Amino acid sequence: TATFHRCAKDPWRLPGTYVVVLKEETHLSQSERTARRLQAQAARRGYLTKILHVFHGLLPGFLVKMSGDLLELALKLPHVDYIEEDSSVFAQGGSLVEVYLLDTSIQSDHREIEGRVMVTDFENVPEEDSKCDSHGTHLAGVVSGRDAGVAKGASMRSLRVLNCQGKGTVSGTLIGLEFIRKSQLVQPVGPLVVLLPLAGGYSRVLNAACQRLARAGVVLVTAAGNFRDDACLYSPASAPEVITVGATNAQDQPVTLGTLGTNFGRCVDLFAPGEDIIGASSDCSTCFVSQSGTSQAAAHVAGIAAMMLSAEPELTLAELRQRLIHFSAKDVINEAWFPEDQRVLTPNLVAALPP
Amino acid sequence: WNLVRIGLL
Amino acid sequence: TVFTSWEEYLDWV
Ligand SMILES: [Ca+2]
Repeated sequence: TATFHRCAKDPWRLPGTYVVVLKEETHLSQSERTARRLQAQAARRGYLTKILHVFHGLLPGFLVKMSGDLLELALKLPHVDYIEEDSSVFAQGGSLVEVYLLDTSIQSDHREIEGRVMVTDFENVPEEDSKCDSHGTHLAGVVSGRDAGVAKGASMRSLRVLNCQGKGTVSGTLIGLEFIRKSQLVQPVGPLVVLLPLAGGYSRVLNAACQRLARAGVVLVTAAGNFRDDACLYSPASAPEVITVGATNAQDQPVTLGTLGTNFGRCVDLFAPGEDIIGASSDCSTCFVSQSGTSQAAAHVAGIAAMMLSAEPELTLAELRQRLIHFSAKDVINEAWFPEDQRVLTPNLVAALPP
Repeated sequence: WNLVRIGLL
Repeated sequence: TVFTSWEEYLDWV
């Protein structure tokens, strides 16, 4: 039977908005019929409701703004798999390959990335509680930047899912992922790499969407998270078929970020450089700045993967994973920085291009 | 340091 | 520290 889920990080919860996920083979007409049913049954009980979005492509279901009072009712609807309360996520060669970036707005005319980044018209961000585009612009530059990029031949498409403070929603991220899959079906191109340099609490729906996208043949790279914690407790970091990237520094140390730092554990696939990373600064068209985080590390791995996929376009996801591991530097990271029980579980791998 | 680390130079 | 050109970053590092 159908279950209800909400973010375990209580300050990250977004009460009043729910993702109703329907069973796997449900098609659009049914999803719409189920949404209209909910509204009608709700209205019968005096409750106002608004359908914000109907999903199809990866997940069948819909986004509804309504009172949580209606959850028991909604969970008895036909075709419902589960319902998840929305919650927040936060900012943390290559020529045949398209790299999608879901992040903040970007400065596309920055000389480092000018002409290699295409701003899609997709935008889904929550209202706030040069600066708006610092995070995305730096990460675009890490992937494909002319002077400081990993994969200079890669072309990028950017979607905006984080606001000016680097905050987005799970629901907004889902709609962004759906938009990527939709665009692909409409106009197929080569291998896709989807970069998700963000993280929220463990999300069943976000992990499921990522898993479906991966099963459909798309490569997903994510930030492990900057909480000095087990990456399995965060999403999309914990989605298994995603490539989850932790951050190391020039001394082969896991990265310290204030009192926190890189996440670790069995959900991390490998590490990459993620401290003191020079890259495009959106302050001016030729400006550069150094930044740190698992976002930057993920961006390195998206660039390596783009180069690898351009060289070997037939690689399956599992084969791409084997290459990333095979080509990594091994056992260079200081394991003593990790909690004692996590040292064996945390792969001692720093990503590298093949020579 | 990062581009050298990943073997780009 | 924001550098206004790539070369300014190169001289710095
Ligand atoms: Ca994985």
